[PDB]
Amino acid sequence: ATNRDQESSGFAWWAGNARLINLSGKLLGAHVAHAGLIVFWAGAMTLFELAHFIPEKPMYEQGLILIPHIATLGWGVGPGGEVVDTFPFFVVGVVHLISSAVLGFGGVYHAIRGPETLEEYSSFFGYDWKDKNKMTTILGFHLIVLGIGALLLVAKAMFFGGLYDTWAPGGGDVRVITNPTLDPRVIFGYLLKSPFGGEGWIVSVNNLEDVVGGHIWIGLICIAGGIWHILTTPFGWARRAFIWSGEAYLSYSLGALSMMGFIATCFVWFNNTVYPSEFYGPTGPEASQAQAMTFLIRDQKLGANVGSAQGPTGLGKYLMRSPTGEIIFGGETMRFWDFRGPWLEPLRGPNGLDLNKIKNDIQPWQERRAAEYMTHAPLGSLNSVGGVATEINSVNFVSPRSWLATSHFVLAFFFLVGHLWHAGRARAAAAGFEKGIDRESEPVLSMPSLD
Amino acid sequence: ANLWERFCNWVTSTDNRLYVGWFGVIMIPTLLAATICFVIAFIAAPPVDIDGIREPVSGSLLYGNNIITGAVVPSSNAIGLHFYPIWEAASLDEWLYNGGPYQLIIFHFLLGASCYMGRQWELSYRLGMRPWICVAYSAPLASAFAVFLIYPIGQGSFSDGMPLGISGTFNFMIVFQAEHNILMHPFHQLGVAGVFGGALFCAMHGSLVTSSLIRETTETESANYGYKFGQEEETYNIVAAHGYFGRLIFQYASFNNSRSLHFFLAAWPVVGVWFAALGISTMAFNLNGFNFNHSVIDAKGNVINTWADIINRANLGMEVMHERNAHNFPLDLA
Amino acid sequence: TTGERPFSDIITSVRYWVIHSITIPALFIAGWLFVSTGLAYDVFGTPRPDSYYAQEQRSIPLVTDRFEAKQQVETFLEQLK
Amino acid sequence: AELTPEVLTVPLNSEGKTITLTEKQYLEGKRLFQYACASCHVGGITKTNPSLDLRTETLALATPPRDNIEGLVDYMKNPTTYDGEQEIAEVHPSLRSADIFPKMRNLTEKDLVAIAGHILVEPKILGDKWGGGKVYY
Amino acid sequence: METLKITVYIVVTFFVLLFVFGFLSGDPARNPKRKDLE
Amino acid sequence: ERGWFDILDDWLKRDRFVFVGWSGILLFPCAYLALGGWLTGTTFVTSWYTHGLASSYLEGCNFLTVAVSTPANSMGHSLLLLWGPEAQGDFTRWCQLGGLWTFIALHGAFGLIGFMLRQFEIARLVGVRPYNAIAFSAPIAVFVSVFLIYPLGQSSWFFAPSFGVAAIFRFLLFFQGFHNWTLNPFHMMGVAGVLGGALLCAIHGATVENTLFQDGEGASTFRAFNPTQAEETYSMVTANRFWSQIFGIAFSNKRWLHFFMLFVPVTGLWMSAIGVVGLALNLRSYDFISQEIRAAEDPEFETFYTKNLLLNEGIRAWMAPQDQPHENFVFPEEVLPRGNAL
Ligand code: CLA
Ligand code: CLA
Ligand code: CLA
Ligand code: CLA
Ligand code: CLA
Ligand SMILES: CC1=C(/C=C/C(C)=C/C=C/C(C)=C/C=C/C=C(C)/C=C/C=C(C)/C=C/C2=C(C)CCCC2(C)C)C(C)(C)CCC1
Ligand SMILES: CC1=C(/C=C/C(C)=C/C=C/C(C)=C/C=C/C=C(C)/C=C/C=C(C)/C=C/C2=C(C)CCCC2(C)C)C(C)(C)CCC1
Ligand SMILES: CC1=C(/C=C/C(C)=C/C=C/C(C)=C/C=C/C=C(C)/C=C/C=C(C)/C=C/C2=C(C)CCCC2(C)C)C(C)(C)CCC1
Ligand SMILES: [Cl-]
Ligand SMILES: [Cl-]
Ligand SMILES: [Cl-]
Ligand SMILES: [Fe+2]
Repeated sequence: ATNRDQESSGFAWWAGNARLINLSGKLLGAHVAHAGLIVFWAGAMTLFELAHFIPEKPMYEQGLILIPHIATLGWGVGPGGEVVDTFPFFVVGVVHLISSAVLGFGGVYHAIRGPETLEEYSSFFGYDWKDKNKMTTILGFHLIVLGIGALLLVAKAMFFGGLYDTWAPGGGDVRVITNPTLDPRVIFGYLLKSPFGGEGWIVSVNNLEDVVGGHIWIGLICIAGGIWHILTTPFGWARRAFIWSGEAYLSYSLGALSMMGFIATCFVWFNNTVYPSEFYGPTGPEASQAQAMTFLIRDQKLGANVGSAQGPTGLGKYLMRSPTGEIIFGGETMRFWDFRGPWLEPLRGPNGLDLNKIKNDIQPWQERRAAEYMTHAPLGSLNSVGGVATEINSVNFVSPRSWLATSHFVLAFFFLVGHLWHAGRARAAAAGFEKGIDRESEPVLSMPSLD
Repeated sequence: ANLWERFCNWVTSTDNRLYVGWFGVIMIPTLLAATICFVIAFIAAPPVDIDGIREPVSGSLLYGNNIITGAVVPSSNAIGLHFYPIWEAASLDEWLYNGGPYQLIIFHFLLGASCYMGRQWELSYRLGMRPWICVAYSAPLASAFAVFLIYPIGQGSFSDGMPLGISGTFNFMIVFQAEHNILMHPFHQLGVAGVFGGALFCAMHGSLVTSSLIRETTETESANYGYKFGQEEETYNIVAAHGYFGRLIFQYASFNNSRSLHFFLAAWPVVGVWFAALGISTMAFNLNGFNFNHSVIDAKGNVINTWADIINRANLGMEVMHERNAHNFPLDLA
Repeated sequence: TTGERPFSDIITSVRYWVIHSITIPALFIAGWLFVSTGLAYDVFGTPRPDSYYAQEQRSIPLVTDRFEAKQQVETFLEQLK
Repeated sequence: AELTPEVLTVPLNSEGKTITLTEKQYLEGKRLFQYACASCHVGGITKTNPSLDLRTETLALATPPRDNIEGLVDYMKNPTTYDGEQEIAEVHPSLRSADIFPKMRNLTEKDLVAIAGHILVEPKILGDKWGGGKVYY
Repeated sequence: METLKITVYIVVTFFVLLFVFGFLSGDPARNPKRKDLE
Repeated sequence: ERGWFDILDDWLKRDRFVFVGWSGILLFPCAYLALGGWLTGTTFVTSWYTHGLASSYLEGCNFLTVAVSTPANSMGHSLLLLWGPEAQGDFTRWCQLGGLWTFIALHGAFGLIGFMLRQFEIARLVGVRPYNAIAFSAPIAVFVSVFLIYPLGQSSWFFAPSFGVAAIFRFLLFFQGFHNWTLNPFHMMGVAGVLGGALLCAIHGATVENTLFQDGEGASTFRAFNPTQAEETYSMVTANRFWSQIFGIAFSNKRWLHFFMLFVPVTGLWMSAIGVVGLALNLRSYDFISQEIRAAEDPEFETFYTKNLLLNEGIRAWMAPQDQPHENFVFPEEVLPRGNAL
C-alpha cells in the first residue's frame, strides 16, 4: 500500500482522494470508474423511466427528465410530441447500462490492479501536472472529442431524422434541419445579447436552425482549439497569470462547471425550444400567460369586450401595454410579456397581441393548450403535491422544469464553493503556506504597523 | 518602476490601512455608488409603483416613513426582469416612479459584495494566510444573491426581490410563507438549525473560554488586561475547559482539539446558512415546502386536521390579502 | 477514562450479541404488538380511524368544561353508539 | 364514522333508481378522477372556470341533469355547456375527444362509472369542502 | 439619457480593464513566500 | 465530619462516564420525563378533544406534524395534575385532556433548573468560573417567558406553544397575524443577537482555522495540535491585521473576543424574552399611530407597514375559526377579507 494512510500521505481519510494527486494510474481509475457511474445512472434511470412510463399521459405528469432529452432529439416521437415508438428509449438506456460495465471494468482495473503511476510505463499516458505542454496536449485531445460530440448533434439534426421542433409550421413535429444558421453575426450575436428581460443572452435561442448552426461553429471551434493546444505550449503571459498544478486545474474546471450549472438552470426555466413544453411542461412564464389567455377566452365567450375591459387598477383586465407599447396580457403576467410560444404566436401582430385575431381567430387547440399549461404550472411541494402552497392533496405533480432548475442551482452553487475552496488552496499550496504560518517567519511580523 | 508597476504595487500593498487590491478596484466604486444611492433614496425618494398597477408605495423618510417602515422599494412589475438603468428612463422623475434606484442599488451591491469576498481571498494570500475566510462569507453572500437576484429571476420580476427596508423585509417573508410554505421546507429548517446552533455554539464557546481564563489580574481590574495582544502563550486553559464540558455532557461529546472545535464553529453556521440560501434559491423555482394539507383522513373520509392544516389556514390569509389589487385571475402563478 | 468498560469492547463481543439478538427483537416485537393488538388506542384514548366522529356528525368533540371534562369525554365516547 | 354501503349508494338515473358502489369502485373512482380530472377539478371546483363546480346541487340544475351516474357517464362521452346548448368535446376531455385528450383513450365504461360514483360520493363525505374551494380548506 | 450612458460605459470599462490587467500583472508572485510560480 | 451526607456527597460526585451530582437528583428525572413525555405523546397521543387535531404517529402524522398539544382553552391555567380534579387519577382521560402538555412544560422547567445547577456544580468541582451557567440564563428566560409567562397572561395554556415542529410554526404565524411580532423592537434585538451570534460563530471559527501556525507536516492540519501545549495555535497578530485591513476594525484582545461571543446571543435571547412578556398581556408593538392617522385620512398613502397589517388581518380571519375552536367562530364567506380574484 503506497500513500494509503495519513502519516505517509499527509492527508486524512476524509481528504483521501487528495492522496491521488501524483498517482496517475490510480487517478485514471478513479476518473474512469466515475465516468462509469455517470453512464450507469444515464442507462439505469432511462430504463426506470421507461418501465414507469404511460405513453398516453404527458411525460411531464410522470416525473421524467431523461426520456424528454431523447424525445427532443427526435427519437420515439411524432406530431405534437406524441410517443409513437418507445424502442429508441429502450435502446438508449440499455446501451448506456452495458457501456457502464466496460467503464466500471477499466476504472476498477486502473484503481486497484494496474500501475499506480503511469510515467515509468508510458511517456504518452504519463504526465506531470507542472508539464505545461503535456497539459495542453491532453486538453487538446479532449477539445477534439467534445467538438466531435457537438457535430454528432449536427449529424442527428441534418442526416439522421432531425430534431423535435416545437415551432414546426402546422404544429410541433420532428423535422430535418437542412439550412443551419452559419452567419457568425447571428451565431455570435446571441453571445453578446444582454442576459436581462426581453433579451436573455443565449437562453433566448428560439429556432433549431440557430441551434444546429451554433453546434457546427462550436464543433469546429473545439476541433481547431484542440489542434492548436496539441501544437502549442502556453505563452509567457498565460504562464505568469495562472497557477500550474493539479489542484489549480481542478479549480478552473469547478468554476467553469458552476457557470454552466447556472446557465442550464436558466435554460430549463425559460427556454421552450431545446426544452419543448410538450415534454418538460410549460415554463413559469408560459403557464402564467396561459392563465390570462384562458380567462380572456372564457369571458369573451360570455360577451366581454376584452380590449375595452378596464380592471380594478385602471389597467386593462385582460390586455394592456408593455412599457414600450406592445399589447400584452394584463394582471400579474404583465411581467411575462417576453414569453413566446407556438400556441400564442398566431395571435401576435406587429404591435403585439392583436385584438381582431383575439376576437375572431382563437382555435380550440389554443384554448386546450392554454388550459393544459395553466393547470400544469411549475409550482408544487417537495413531496410532489401539485399546485400552490395552500393547495390540498390530490394532484401528484412537480414540473420537470422545477426539478431540473432546482437541482442544477444547488449543484452550480456548491461547485462555486468548490472553485473558491480549491482556487484558494491551489494558490496557498503553490506559494507554500497551505499548512499554516511559519512561526519563525510570520510575514505580518516583518510588515510595518498600520498605525 | 514605471507608472503601471508603481500603481500595481500600491493597489496590492500590504501596508495600506484598508487593503485595496484588484477585487477592491471594482468593490470600492460599486459599493460607494450603492451606498450613496441607497442613502439618498431612503431619505428622499418619492413613492414607487412596485406592483406595476399604478399604486405607488412610499418608502422614504420625507414621504411619511420612519426607520422601521422605510425602504427603497423594488422596481415595477411592468419592468419585470428588464434592465432599467437611469439612461433607459425618459427622465429622473420616471426613473423614480418605476423604482430605478432599487436596481441601481442591488446590482452595484451584489457586484461589490462579490468583490468583497474575492478581496478576502486576496488579502489572505498577501499575508501568507490560509485562504478560506472567503468561503465562510460565501454563506451570507449567497443569501443576499438568493433574495435580490435568484428569487426575482425564478418569479420573473425584480418587483419580487426583497425590499431594502425593515418592514419590507417582513413583507417579503410573509408573502414567501404564503407562496412556498418555507417553514415546512427542510432547507429553511437546516437554516434555522444553522443560526440557532450558531448562536448556541457562539455562547457556548464564549462561556467556556471565558470560564477558564488564567488568573493574571486582580479583582479591581478587568480580566481582559490579563491578555496582551500578540503574546505567545494561550490565555485560557483548554484542558480545564474540556474537563468542564466533558463532564457537563460526557467526555467524548467535548472537543479537546482547538483546531477541530474552531472548524466546527466555522462549519455549523456556514453549512446551515448555505442550505438557507439554497432554500430561497430553489423555492425561486417553486419547489416548495412539504404539503400535508388533508394528509390525515378518517375511516369515512372526513379530513382530520393536523397542525399542518392550521398552518395552511394562516398561509391562506396571507395569500388572499397580499397585493390586494394585483390579481385578476384565480391562481397566483408567479 | 472513567472505569467503565469501553463501548467498542462491549459491542464487538460475542456475549453482548448473544444477549441482544434476543432482547432487541423482543422489545421491537412487543412494541409492534402494543399497536397491532390495539392496546395503544385503549391506553392513551386515541381515536381509531372509525372513532373520530359518529356516522352523521361533523362537529369536533371539544372539551368545554374544566371540572366535568372527564364526563364530557365519556359522553362524547358514548355517542359513537 | 365509516364508508358505509349507504354512503356508497348514489342515484343511477333521474327516475329514482340507485346503485350501491363497492369500496373497490370508490377507490378506483378516486384514482381515476385524480388521473384524468383533478388537474382542473381538484376538490370539486373547476380551475379553468370557477363559476361551475361539481357540487351535487349544481349538477342537478345542469341540462341534461348531471346529478346521477347516467348523466355523468354521458357527460364524459359528450360534454355540454351547463344549459345543454353546445357540445364542448373539442375543449373538454371526453371519450369522443380521446384523440386530443389522450388520457381518455384507456378509460373504459367501467372506469367512467367509477369516476361518476366518485363525483357523487365525495360531497356526501366532505360536505361544503367539495366544490367549496380554499375557503373550506 | 445618452451622455450619462456613454460616461458610465467608459467608467465601467476603465475599472474592468484595471481589474483584468491588474491580475495579469504577475499576481501569483505577489505573496510573502515562494514567488517563482511561472 | 464523616456522616451519611458526606458519604452521599462522595458517591454523587464520583468521576464517572455520566457525572451525577446533587443537581442530578433534580435534573435526571425531570429531563427524562420531559423527553419521555414528548416521545410518548407524539407517538401515541391525540389532540382531538383539546384542539380537534390528530397529532401522533399512531394517527398518521409524521415527524414534522406530530405534537404534544396544549390543553383545551376551558382548562384555563390548570396545573392539570394526574391526581387533580380534572383527570381525577385517570391516565387515559388525563392524556385526552392535555395533561401531557403541563407534564412536559413543568418537568421541562425543573429539568432546566437542574441543568443550570449542574453547570454550577461541575464548574465548582473542576475549579472554573461559572460563565456557562450564566450564559444558560438566556435559554431559561426564553423557555419561561414563552412556555409559562405568555400563556399565563393569556386566557389559558391553550395559547402556549404546543410541543411540535408544525405546531411551533403555527405559533410563529399566530404571533405575526395577532401580535405583529416582527414589528417589536425586543424581537428585533433578539434577531440581531441570534444572527450576530451565528455570524461571530462562523467568522471566529474561520479566522482561527485560517490563521493557523504550521505545527505539523500534514496537509490535514488537525493533528498538529496538542491540548497541553502552551502556545497559541493560530496567530492573533495576523488575524488582527487581516480584519483591520478588510473590515476596518479587528479584535486585539482574545479575552474580550470570547466574552463578546457570550454577550451577544445571550443578550439577544434576553431581549426577545422581555418582548414576549409584553405579548402575554397583548402589550404589542402592533401599530405606528402617526401611520394610521395619515392612512385613514389619505387613501393614496401606502407603506410596507400598512401592507403587512393587511396580511395580518387575512391571517386572523382565515386561521381563527380552526385555530381557536372554543370560540365557535362562524365567519360567512362574505365577511372574509380577500383581495381581487384570490
Ligand atoms: C466516485 C467515488 C470514488 C472513486 C472512484 C475513488 C477512487 C479511489 N480512491 Mg477514494 N474515497 C471516496 C470516493 C472515491 N474514491 C469517498 C467518498 C471517500 C471518503 C470515505 C474516499 C476516501 C479514500 C481514501 C482514504 C483513499 C481513497 C483511495 C482511492 C483509490 C484507491 C482505492 C483502493 O486502494 O481500494 C482498496 C479497496 C479494495 C481493494 C476493496 C474493493 C474496492 C473496489 C474498487 C470496489 C469495486 C466494486 C464494483 C461494484 C466492482 C465492479 C466490477 C465489474 C465492473 C466487473 C481509488 C483510485 C486511496 C488512495 O488514494 O490510494 C493511493 C486512499 O487511501 N479514497
Ligand atoms: C439532476 C439530478 C436529478 C433530478 C433533477 C432528478 C429528478 C427527479 N427524479 Mg431522479 N435520480 C437522481 C437524480 C435526479 N433526479 C439520482 C442521483 C438518483 C439515484 C438515487 C435518482 C433516482 C430516482 C428514482 C428511483 C426516482 C427518481 C424520481 C425523480 C422525480 C421525483 C424526485 C423526488 O421526488 O425527489 C425527492 C427529494 C429528495 C429525495 C431530496 C433530495 C435532497 C438532496 C439529498 C440534497 C442534496 C444537497 C447537496 C447535493 C449535498 C451537498 C452537501 C454539502 C454539505 C456539500 C424527479 C423528476 C422519481 C420518479 O418520479 O421517477 C419516474 C423516482 O421514483 N429519481
Ligand atoms: C480515459 C480512458 C482511458 C485511458 C486514457 C487509458 C489508458 C491506458 N490504459 Mg486503460 N481501460 C479503460 C480506459 C482508459 N485507459 C477502459 C474503458 C477499460 C475497459 C475496456 C480499460 C482497461 C485496460 C486494461 C486491461 C489495460 C489498460 C491499459 C492502459 C494503458 C495502455 C493502453 C494502450 O496501450 O492503448 C493503445 C491503443 C489501443 C489498444 C487502441 C485503442 C482502441 C480504442 C478503444 C478505440 C475507440 C476509441 C473511442 C474514441 C473511445 C470512446 C469511448 C467513449 C464513448 C467513453 C494506458 C495507461 C493497460 C495497462 O495499463 O498496462 C499495465 C492494460 O493492460 N486499460
Ligand atoms: C476547455 C476549453 C479551453 C481551456 C481550458 C483553454 C486553456 C488555455 N488556452 Mg485555449 N482555446 C480553446 C479552448 C480552451 N483553452 C478553443 C476552443 C480555442 C479556439 C478558439 C482556443 C484558442 C486559444 C488561443 C489563441 C490561446 C489559447 C490560450 C489558452 C491558455 C490561456 C487562456 C486564458 O488566459 O483564458 C482567459 C481569457 C482571456 C484572458 C480572454 C479575455 C477575458 C474576458 C474579459 C472574459 C470575457 C468572458 C466573460 C466571462 C463573459 C462570456 C461572454 C462573452 C463572450 C461576452 C490556457 C492554457 C493562449 C495560449 O497560451 O496558447 C498556447 C492563447 O493565446 N487558447
Ligand atoms: C426530582 C424529581 C421530580 C420533580 C421535581 C417532579 C415534579 C413534578 N411532578 Mg414528577 N415524577 C417523578 C419525578 C419528579 N417530579 C418521577 C421519578 C416519576 C415517576 C413516578 C414522576 C411522575 C409524575 C406524574 C405522573 C406527575 C408528576 C407531576 C409533577 C408535578 C407536581 C408534583 C406535585 O405536586 O408533588 C407534590 C409533592 C411534593 C412536592 C413532595 C413534598 C415532600 C414534602 C417536603 C414532605 C411532606 C410529605 C408528608 C410526609 C406526607 C404527609 C401527608 C399526610 C398529612 C396525609 C411537578 C412538576 C404531575 C404533573 O406533571 O402534572 C401535569 C403528574 O401528573 N410526576
Ligand atoms: C475505485 C473505488 C470506488 C469506486 C468504484 C466504482 C465507481 C465503480 C464502478 C463501477 C461500475 C460503474 C459498474 C458497473 C456495472 C455494470 C453492470 C454489471 C452491468 C450490467 C448490465 C446488465 C446485466 C444488463 C442487463 C439488462 C438488459 C440487457 C436489458 C433489460 C434488463 C436488464 C437490466 C436486466 C469506491 C468508491 C468503492 C472506493 C474504492 C475505490
Ligand atoms: C452551441 C450554440 C450556440 C453557440 C455558442 C457559442 C458560439 C459559444 C460560445 C462561447 C464562448 C466563445 C465562450 C466563452 C468564454 C469565455 C470565458 C468564460 C472566459 C473566461 C475567462 C477567465 C476565467 C479569465 C480569467 C482571468 C482574468 C479575468 C484576469 C487575469 C487572471 C485570469 C486569467 C485568472 C448558440 C448560442 C448560437 C445557440 C445554441 C447552441
Ligand atoms: C410520559 C409519562 C411517563 C414516562 C414515559 C417515558 C419516560 C417514556 C419514554 C420514552 C422514550 C424514551 C421513547 C423513545 C423513543 C424513541 C424514538 C421513537 C426514536 C427514534 C428515532 C429515530 C427515528 C431516529 C432517526 C434519525 C435521527 C433523528 C437522526 C439522524 C438519522 C435518523 C433519520 C436515522 C410516566 C410513566 C412516568 C408517567 C406518566 C407520563
Ligand atoms: Cl403584500
Ligand atoms: Cl393576475
Ligand atoms: Cl356557488
Ligand atoms: Fe476561540
